[PDB]
Amino acid sequence: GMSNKFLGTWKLVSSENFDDYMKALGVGLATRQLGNLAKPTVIISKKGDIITIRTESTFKNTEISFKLGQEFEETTADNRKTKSIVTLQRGSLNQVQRWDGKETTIKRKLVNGKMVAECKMKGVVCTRIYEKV
Ligand SMILES: CCCCCCCCCCCCCCCC(=O)O
Repeated sequence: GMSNKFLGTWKLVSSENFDDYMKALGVGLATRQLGNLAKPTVIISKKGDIITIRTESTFKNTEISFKLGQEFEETTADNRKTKSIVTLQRGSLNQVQRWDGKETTIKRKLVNGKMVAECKMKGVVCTRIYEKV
């Protein structure tokens, strides 16, 4: 299953192209302004086979709980209502969100002890790097 090295608290230290990613999602200017200023913490936990990813920031908190390979209903930070799934590929924790005929992917992988989240939509690629705290 998911490597236990994902478990714990992560803090955003680098974000590239998040504004264009949010634009591709349909997020408006004022929300993007706050989104680009946010430096969230991400807490990854498990209980049995249920994995939880909680995102905390002054602007917005989100939490998803899921079993690998089982579709679930998600309410994203920008209030999209998506059908989502998380699965593993070579140790990468890969999330897909589908709504209104659209799709975005968030792939979270460990690289030299950091957590790297690659966010993709409509040819837009955003990379967010987290330090373990
Ligand atoms: C709490 C994150 C930033 C808040 C800005 C809300 C605008 C919509 C953002 C949706 C995409 C969030 C993807 C996060 C990827 C990650 O965990 O690094």
